Amino acid sequence: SGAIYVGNYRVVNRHLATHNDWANLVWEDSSRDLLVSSTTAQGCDTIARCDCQTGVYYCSSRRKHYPVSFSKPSLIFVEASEYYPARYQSHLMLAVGHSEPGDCGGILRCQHGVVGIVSTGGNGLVGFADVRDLLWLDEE
Ligand SMILES: CS(=O)(=O)Nc1ccc(CN)cc1
Ligand SMILES: CS(=O)(=O)Nc1ccc(CN)cc1
Ligand SMILES: [Zn+2]
Repeated sequence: SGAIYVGNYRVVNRHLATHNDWANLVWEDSSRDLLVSSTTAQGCDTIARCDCQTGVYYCSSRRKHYPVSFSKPSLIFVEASEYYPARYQSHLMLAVGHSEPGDCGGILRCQHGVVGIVSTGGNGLVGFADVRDLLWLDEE
């Protein structure tokens, strides 16, 4: 579990969005596994605006943050998980590291701020849904 709180937006994995998220929907994209809903309180996170490929992510299933190198966001085939069938996911970054289903929502961060959230796992990789292209998260 986990979210990004930027401005008056809450960014969550689409597959973990709640009814309240859907009832306050801003934007969602199944191919990216992302959903954004509106919030009443302003959030503490800053979105990275960069093309870093190194950062640190939180792994709930280890209670640890790990430094990783990761691929640039791409269209990637993802094997079946507990929450999606096998399918292509867009805007996905991969690193070598541990990720189970409940790790989804952990933040990946670089020197510029939040890069994305855990979205995929298995076979010794962790996949992160990028948010750095969503420039509108920083205004309105
Ligand atoms: C190929 S992909 O998975 O859609 N990722 C992607 C898409 C668009 C841009 C925007 N410059 C960058 C990366
Ligand atoms: C059958 S599967 O490989 O476990 N993948 C899967 C997981 C969850 C849903 C949603 N109920 C759909 C497909
Ligand atoms: Zn960066």
